[PDB]
Amino acid sequence: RLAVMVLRWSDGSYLEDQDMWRMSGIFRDVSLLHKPTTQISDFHVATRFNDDFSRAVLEAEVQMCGELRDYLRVTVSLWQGETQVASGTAPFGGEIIDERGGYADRVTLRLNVENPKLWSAEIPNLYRAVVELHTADGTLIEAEACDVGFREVRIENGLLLLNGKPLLIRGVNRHEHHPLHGQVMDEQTMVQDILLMKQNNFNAVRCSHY
Amino acid sequence: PNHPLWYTLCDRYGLYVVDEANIETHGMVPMNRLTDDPRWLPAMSERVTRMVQRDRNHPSVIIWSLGTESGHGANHDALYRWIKSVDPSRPVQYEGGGADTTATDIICPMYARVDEDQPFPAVPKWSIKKWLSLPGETRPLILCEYAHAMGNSLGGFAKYWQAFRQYPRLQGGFVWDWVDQSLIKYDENGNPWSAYGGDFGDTPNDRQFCM
Ligand SMILES: O=C1O[C@H](CO)[C@H](O)[C@H](O)[C@H]1O
Ligand SMILES: [Mg+2]
Ligand code: NA
Ligand code: NA
Repeated sequence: RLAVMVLRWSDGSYLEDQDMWRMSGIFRDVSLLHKPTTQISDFHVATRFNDDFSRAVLEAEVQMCGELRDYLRVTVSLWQGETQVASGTAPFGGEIIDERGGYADRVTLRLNVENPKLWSAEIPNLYRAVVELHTADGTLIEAEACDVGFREVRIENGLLLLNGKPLLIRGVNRHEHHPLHGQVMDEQTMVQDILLMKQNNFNAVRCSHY
Repeated sequence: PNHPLWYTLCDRYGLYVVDEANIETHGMVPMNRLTDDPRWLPAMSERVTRMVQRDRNHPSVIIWSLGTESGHGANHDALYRWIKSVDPSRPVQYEGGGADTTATDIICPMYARVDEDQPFPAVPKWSIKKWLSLPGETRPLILCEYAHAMGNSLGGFAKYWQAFRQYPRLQGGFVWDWVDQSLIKYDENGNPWSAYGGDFGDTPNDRQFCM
């Protein structure tokens, strides 16, 4: 049995003065997650590019919790559909960063990707990154994963560039609102919004204000 | 460069002066044919250097100009730098080659409009409001020529001044121009009349475009 005492007002409310209905409760999903003792505790995916975007390096920093051991490995593999495009494997232990050494509980994998299919609101090309925590001879402990979009966002010479091209933002602010359910969001409503937005030539959204 | 008394009068009565080298090669094809040619660098240099040597002590002179309508050649870049080195006290401007070249401290277009772009190939005339904020652009904009006052004209003049006042980096311009270049001729009774191009049997000519 879980007991959850939810307060409508807190010192948190002082930072939550959005122009919207003021409601309260357990308004988003509740879940149980089982992780092993030795686990992936964090991972960051970065994609960097050469000048014309014909080559990318996918960089993936992975952190573990649990007992540190020499037989531990991480494999990050990158998939386009059912095709594995790139893969890297390394033991834990980052590069030296200061006088006290490095992160023994971290590893960075770097995968080369030639002619990456680039992500944009026009063509949302995605790859699949799978992060496997495993033993040296390939016994899986656990896997995490995310969708990867190869794209560079940068400001140069006063312009916001996506993949080297100046954006024109056809944006809208969107609160999480439902006339019956209040501030509870469901997939159907979210999909309905995205469809209507794209059908009406929007390419961007602001999470106003949370 | 003007008659030397002009600068004395500007010093004393108080007018800001753009002193301009006697260099215009407008009729060349392309416009920079001579000014990009190192063979014409000595002749161009004397027109710049001897102006500076003559007029550099006049307080009314606040800006040097490399000339007008001669495109943008390497010779302009050399002479821009010569002035910057010899007289750091005054900005250098020059319009040729698109009004915003490496040979000018000031974006100095001719007849660029307030709101409307004129996107000519190579040398576009942007809306002056748009020109200021082109990616990487930081310089002030002062039209070296605007509001062409030919005949019944100066329509839209107020539009320039509203923009000059609203935008800090739009710091004004020089109207084209002060005085009709008409000449006096006389009829059979000795009555004087105002003449323009062609009236002296001069041909080819550009008619009333001198006024
Ligand atoms: O500036 C704003 O104006 C809107 C008025 O409807 C609304 O209050 C937004 O949350 C706020 O950011
Ligand atoms: Mg507000
Ligand atoms: Na101004
Ligand atoms: Na004229």
